[PDB]
Amino acid sequence: MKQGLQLRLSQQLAMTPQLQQAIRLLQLSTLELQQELQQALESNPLLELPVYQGETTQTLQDYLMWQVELTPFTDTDRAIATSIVDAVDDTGYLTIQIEDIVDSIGDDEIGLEEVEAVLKRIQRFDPVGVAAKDLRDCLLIQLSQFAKETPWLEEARLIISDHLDLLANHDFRTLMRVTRLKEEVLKEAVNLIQSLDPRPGQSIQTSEPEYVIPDVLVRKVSGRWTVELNADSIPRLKINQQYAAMGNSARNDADGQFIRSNLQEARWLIKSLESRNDTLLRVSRCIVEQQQAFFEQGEEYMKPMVLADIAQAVEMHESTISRVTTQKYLHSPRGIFELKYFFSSHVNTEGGGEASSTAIRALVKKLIAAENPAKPLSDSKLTSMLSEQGIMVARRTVAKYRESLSIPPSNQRKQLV
Amino acid sequence: VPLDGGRFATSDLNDLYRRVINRNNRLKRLLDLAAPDIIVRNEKRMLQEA
Amino acid sequence: MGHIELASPTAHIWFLKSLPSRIGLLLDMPLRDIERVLYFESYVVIEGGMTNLERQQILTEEQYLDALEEFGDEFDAKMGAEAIQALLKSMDLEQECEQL
Amino acid sequence: KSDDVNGRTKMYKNIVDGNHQMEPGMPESFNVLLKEIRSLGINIELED
Amino acid sequence: KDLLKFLKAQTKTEEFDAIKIALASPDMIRSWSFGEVKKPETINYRTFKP
DNA sequence: AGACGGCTGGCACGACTTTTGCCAGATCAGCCCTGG
DNA sequence: CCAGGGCTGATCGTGCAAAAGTCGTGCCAGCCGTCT
Repeated sequence: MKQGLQLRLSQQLAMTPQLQQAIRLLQLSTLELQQELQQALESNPLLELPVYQGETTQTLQDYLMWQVELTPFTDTDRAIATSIVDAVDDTGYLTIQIEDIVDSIGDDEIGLEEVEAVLKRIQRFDPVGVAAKDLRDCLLIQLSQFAKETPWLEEARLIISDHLDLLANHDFRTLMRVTRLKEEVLKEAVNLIQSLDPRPGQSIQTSEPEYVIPDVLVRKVSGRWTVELNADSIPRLKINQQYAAMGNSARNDADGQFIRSNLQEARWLIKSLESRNDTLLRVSRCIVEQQQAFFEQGEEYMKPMVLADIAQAVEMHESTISRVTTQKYLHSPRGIFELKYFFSSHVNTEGGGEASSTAIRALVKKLIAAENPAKPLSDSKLTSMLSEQGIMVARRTVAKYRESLSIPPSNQRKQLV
Repeated sequence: VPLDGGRFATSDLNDLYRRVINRNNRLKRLLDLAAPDIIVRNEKRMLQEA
Repeated sequence: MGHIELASPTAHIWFLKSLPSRIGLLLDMPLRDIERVLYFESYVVIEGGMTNLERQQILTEEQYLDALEEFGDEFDAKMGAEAIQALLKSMDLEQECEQL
Repeated sequence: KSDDVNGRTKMYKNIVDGNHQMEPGMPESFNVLLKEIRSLGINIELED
Repeated sequence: KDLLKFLKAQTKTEEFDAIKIALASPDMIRSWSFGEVKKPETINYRTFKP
């Protein structure tokens, strides 16, 4: 070869300030978009039972104080009490350390023992052992309360005391040799412990809202299901007529010009927002066509795809499709998904075919869940199971996936039958 | 006071406030751009009515 | 509570729209003229003593135009809520009370 | 028996404890009326 | 703060006798409010926060 | 009790996706000025 | 009075490519189950 400064050929590229703004325009959500678009509308002048129910509710923390009021105590005890039950979660254990609470008092007289008292007084209130300060003892408090008469009590009390690590790593072989408990009788002690309500505060608050706005819609009319955009959601600008009919007859150059410039802007912006929409519908549509599959079938039946796959079905560039897919959610019979979502990595199976990781990762989740609970399936054992299916994933892939689904290991999910 | 839960839809108390706020914002943004007298007078009349 | 600047002046509908007219009884101005000047369709005159024009009189758009073309830039006038504010602020109360 | 927030809890405490004593304070509806009147261009306040 | 008088300072009221009424002034309205609103946006549906 | 085998997870290294960053210019048509 | 020349402005333009990011799979270290 040789080094020189010659010239090449054959290409195509063009851009401008205003067009740029028109292009970034479809990369951001309608709700966050409509904001940007309201702002345009201030700048451009030619472009356009009182309390019902209001039922105040309980709230747990609010519940804790109602009994604080009718507990008897001093002003210092009622001050620390407000401090303590101030700092308590929806779950119900306390957020701050107890020595921290002492720093919140800012009093020389106040002592840890004094705090130990007011705390424990309000530690068995409603519901049981709440304001825990790190569960272990919360369990120990609920144990505390009920009668001696129930068997296996001392057993559950021994384990819960200082053998927590033993129970969290589910190493019952070690548990047996350490605690020197009964073989497959301890099981029922552990079952007692199991039914004791960890997270006793949660209970109170339950009233949680409904909240998600689908951008596009897709819905099984006779087969060949068809996409239509969300009418209510879609933003729309409409020309002001008054001001349109006040540019010509205008007597001054200032005014006349003024009105022309704005109309120019405005017509352009309309046309640009109009563009956003069309793209996105054309595109919605083109992604669900290929992914016909998936709606009926499930997460398993998803074909593995890349943007290229969906860009070459349209005439637009890849990046463009990438900008229009971000944060749009499209509602379907099956549920609400982000449009991003469809797109994933492939892996190569037997028979030349490829499989979407998403679908394999859905597959792994069903397979792992639906197994004998005495013998957990390890990752590699699964790799082998999948290979029967044809997937030929490898073991770290599967670990990756198996740990992504927020599911812990096999030796760690082993339990007593 | 959300009716369906998805949209709160504040009515009879925040609609007029919203109206007045956006109209005053548009008027204050247009008064600095050297707008003609007719447009700014119509915007002021609309803000007065709101 | 909160506050809004509202750079543009705005009248209070509780006054001058009840059974007695407060702005009316303060400026000795009829209700129709105030209702027409609070909507940029009356163009009332604020001040000007050199010209042959009254202090509180109605001058229509064509009237204000032919007044400004003849008397020049002397008959200053306002057509918004600021007109009532200027007519009510630059007016002494003790002298008017003594006259009444 | 009214919207007085700082009085209901105190009365409940006095009844559970057996005190039978009332602390009127001030209803919240009067404060709501004051705020709604102040929402317009009319000043209003209470002296001493 | 000693955390023993702050809670008692909340539950406190004055005589409130002889309530009067008069016209409002822009200075009084500015003194009554702490902040100024500028956007008609009430609530967001992405995170449900002010 | 010690060695062997299995398990998991961190980290690395290519093959491969995707996400952000550009910034006019020339060309055509109607109206006004001027020559025929 | 009619045709020729000048000049301004109105109009058209959603991609190519460079770097950051993710992906899958392998390599190696460290813990734990089991037989000798």
